[PDB]
Amino acid sequence: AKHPVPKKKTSKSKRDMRRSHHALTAPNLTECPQCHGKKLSHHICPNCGYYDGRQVLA
Amino acid sequence: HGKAGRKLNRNSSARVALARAQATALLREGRIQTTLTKAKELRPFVEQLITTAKGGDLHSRRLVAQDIHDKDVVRKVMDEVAPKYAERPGGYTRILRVGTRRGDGVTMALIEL
Amino acid sequence: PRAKTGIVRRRRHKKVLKRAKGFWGSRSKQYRNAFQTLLNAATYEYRDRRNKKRDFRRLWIQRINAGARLHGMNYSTFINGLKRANIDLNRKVLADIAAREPEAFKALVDASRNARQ
Amino acid sequence: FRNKKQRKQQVKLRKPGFAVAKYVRMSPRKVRLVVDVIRGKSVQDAEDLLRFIPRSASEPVAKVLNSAKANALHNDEMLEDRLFVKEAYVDAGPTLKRLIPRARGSANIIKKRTSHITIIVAEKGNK
RNA sequence: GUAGGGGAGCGUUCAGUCCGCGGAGAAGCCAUACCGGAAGGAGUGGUGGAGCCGACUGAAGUGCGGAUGCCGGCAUGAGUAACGAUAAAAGAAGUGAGAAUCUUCUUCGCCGUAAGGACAAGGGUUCCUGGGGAAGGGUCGUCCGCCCAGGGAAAGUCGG
RNA sequence: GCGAGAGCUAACUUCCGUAGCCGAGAGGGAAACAACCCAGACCAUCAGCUAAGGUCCCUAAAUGAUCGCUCAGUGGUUAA
RNA sequence: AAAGGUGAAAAGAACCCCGGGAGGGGAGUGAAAGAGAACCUGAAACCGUGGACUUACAAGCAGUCAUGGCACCUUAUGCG
RNA sequence: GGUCAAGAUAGUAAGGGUCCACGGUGGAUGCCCUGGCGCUGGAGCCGAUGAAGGACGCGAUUACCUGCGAAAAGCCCCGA
Ligand SMILES: CC[C@H]1OC(=O)[C@H](C)[C@@H](OC(=O)N2CCC[C@@H]2c2cccnc2)[C@H](C)[C@@H](O[C@@H]2O[C@H](C)C[C@H](N(C)C)[C@H]2O)[C@](C)(OC)C[C@@H](C)C(=O)[C@H](C)[C@H]2NC(=O)O[C@@]21C
Ligand SMILES: [Mg+2]
Ligand SMILES: [Mg+2]
Repeated sequence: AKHPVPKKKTSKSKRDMRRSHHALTAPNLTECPQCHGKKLSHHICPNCGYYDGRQVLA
Repeated sequence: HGKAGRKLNRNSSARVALARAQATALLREGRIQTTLTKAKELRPFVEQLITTAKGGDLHSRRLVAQDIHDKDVVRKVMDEVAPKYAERPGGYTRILRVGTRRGDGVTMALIEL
Repeated sequence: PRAKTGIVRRRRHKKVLKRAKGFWGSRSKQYRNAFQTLLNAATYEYRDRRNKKRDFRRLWIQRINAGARLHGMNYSTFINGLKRANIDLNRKVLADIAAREPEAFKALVDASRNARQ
Repeated sequence: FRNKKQRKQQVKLRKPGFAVAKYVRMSPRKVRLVVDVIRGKSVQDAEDLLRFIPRSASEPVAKVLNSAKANALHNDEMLEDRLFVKEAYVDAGPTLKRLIPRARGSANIIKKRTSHITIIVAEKGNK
């Protein structure tokens, strides 16, 4: 058949313990020096399209 | 280990096709939006292309034609762009990071000259 | 007429599943395992009733020879003294005296020493 | 008080700052990951975090949060710069069961799990 | 005290009889620290929203943890293996709530005794247009062979 | 266990005789341990006495009394 | 094969708000919407959010008995 | 009060556990009947005047069922 197979159901406890590292880390959001919508460090502000001057359209 | 120093993600032929492909795009358009990595690999190949063109002689032209298979882009690079870069000690390529895509979730970037 | 289980089983099941309190995992949630656990709990229940009675006397004796030895004696000897002083038939209570009333415990040590030597 | 019959005519049941996205074609655990970063955060932070979390559950979640906001303001009089995600949770909707073919003749079932994404806005108030 | 024999009873549906209860809240469900020697039984509260308890007597499709038992729902493995030929893909422009994936332009690459083209069998409207965007599409779709409506198929000589 | 055959006066062996236990027997002891040793559980108690077994600490109870033995850790791996 | 059930009556929710939609929140109808068209009740497995007491020197058929700590007070204050 | 030493002890929860509250899932249970089963009795052959059973139709709009049959969800006569 399907050669190595689990021997016993993994308990609600054991299953959950394994998920103690699955939690997403929230982005470190910065506020744009211009358009004043929040942005990602080292990226162009989505809203105004600025990164010192304006690079992207809108 | 692997202390080499280059970067592919396809087969020999393809790595060269992509390089030349995007190099023609940037040189023709002046600014292209692509994947970050893809853009990173492009930066030196295109930067090296400008230096060849910065020769001005037929050989320098013919050398560019080995990578740029567009009759017009080769003229744009030879006669227009390379001369404008005359006193720039190499460096005209800048990469800005735009931000994550929907499908693959890939972080996009801009590359302009 | 037909006479389906309806209500009888679920009630039978909820009774068991409520004896299952601080029962770990499936032992408190699924009937078959909750019930199964209880069979073994029954063994422990009936046994621990007559066991506590050995358990306590043990604790009782331990406190006695502790105090008996505080006044240069021991349980073996002390008890024989109280036995030899037929008058003395504390047995039950005797541990609390050692633990709470040291003045009183000493008196009984001194009486036990007499009835002996 | 009176009795139940009366109460039902007297007090008619409100859901302040509550909004639910029901039967969302996405797996609960997958959706919970996003919702988990939004819990307890100020409705404005919530709106912003969502725009930058690269998971596809971000869109549906965001949509509930804006609905909960609207509801808090319009239907409940509540004041905005006081708003926050009091509660948020994902419950499972009905599973869409589909049959996938496998090697040597056998078949399997793919579970296409759905979600009930509910978020509850409240006014903070330090005092 | 096992097989086994003997005794006394608890509970379920239906029935005949009597006593009743119920929209000022029946059954069922949910909680509980109360009662009985046990099966069990009651009080209070919560839900429900139209039927029902008690007593005697009668009859049974009358009591489940097991049967690799049957039907159904839901877990575990686990956010794991995989996403179906190693013939590539790139940028621009467009559309749209939304675009790696839809349209268009310029390139690139794979087949080319085929991976092109014409029948036959077989399938049945899949064809074309305009719309759609649940589900199907191994991802995503604004798109499709999917969904909706309208249209399209023409023989004295070709097959019968 | 005792009394025999078979078997190597082997087997947690086999086949009889005979008693007891387990089978269907809980409790104490024998570390653990159906059978050995003690003892046959109607229920309750935060009372008492004893059996076999024990009384340095783990672990309940004399690191008890007297006259001796062994010095090999014998005790706590068998013979010519 | 499996599949039954709004409400007494469709009075089947005009209008508003977030959303492309789906879905919801209101307003209104109704005794009730704790009946809203995935429409009687709505067990259990199973998946969650919140609170109490807790757990990062531990060897485990997961209980059982005993004691201490914390919490609570609607058959319920010596009783749990 | 402060420095040094010697001890002892608390709190942290990435995540888990038990209990409680509130939910989601699911469709048991109760109530219901629009559907079945049995027994009792009645009734008991249809067709070349074309059956049983069907195909294709018939609608302003018609996929499905019903009824019908180019006189086509119906035509004529009698009765209620
Ligand atoms: C390739 C997949 C194919 O397996 C095989 O063919 C291998 C080779 C075969 O090996 C074999 O049959 N053999 C024959 C001897 C060599 C090879 C073998 C045996 C053991 C291990 N590995 C290989 C088995 C291992 C064999 O089992 C073996 O049977 C033996 C009778 C006893 C073994 N025991 C002791 C463990 C057992 O494993 C059986 C009988 O199959 C055919 C197992 C049964 C369950 C079976 O039918 C599967 C559904 C089988 N059919 C299918 O479509 O898929 C399977 C899994
Ligand atoms: Mg079973
Ligand atoms: Mg000898």
